[PDB]
Amino acid sequence: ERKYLELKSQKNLYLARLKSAIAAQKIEEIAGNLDNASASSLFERIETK
Amino acid sequence: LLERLLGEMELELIELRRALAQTIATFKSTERQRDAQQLIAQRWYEKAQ
Ligand SMILES: Nc1ncnc2c1ncn2[C@@H]1O[C@H](COP(=O)(O)OP(=O)(O)O)[C@@H](O)[C@H]1O
Repeated sequence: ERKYLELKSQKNLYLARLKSAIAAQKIEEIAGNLDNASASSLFERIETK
Repeated sequence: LLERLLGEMELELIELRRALAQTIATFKSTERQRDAQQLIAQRWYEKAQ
């Protein structure tokens, strides 16, 4: 009983940490850096267009 | 076949125009990236100043 309670007391923290990292990664593919010029960042693709 | 060839060659000519447009676009992009790099170098020189 106590072991199960302990695991349930941490599942939420682990999920939050995973979601924050996913969103942080999803930032970069859009803008990244201003001098990125990779044609992968969505702003440079519009600029060349 | 004279008319067929003339229409096909019209298509080829507009295709060449589009290709040249893309080429000049990429040239402009490379020019901009060079300017950004020299700007960063100037910033570092000013920092050392
Ligand atoms: N610190 C940095 N400063 C400037 N540009 C960077 C930096 N790090 C990465 N880049 C940019 O990343 C680009 C390479 O991305 P790209 O090769 O298109 O991605 P992929 O490897 O998926 O094809 C380069 O054009 C470079 O300008």
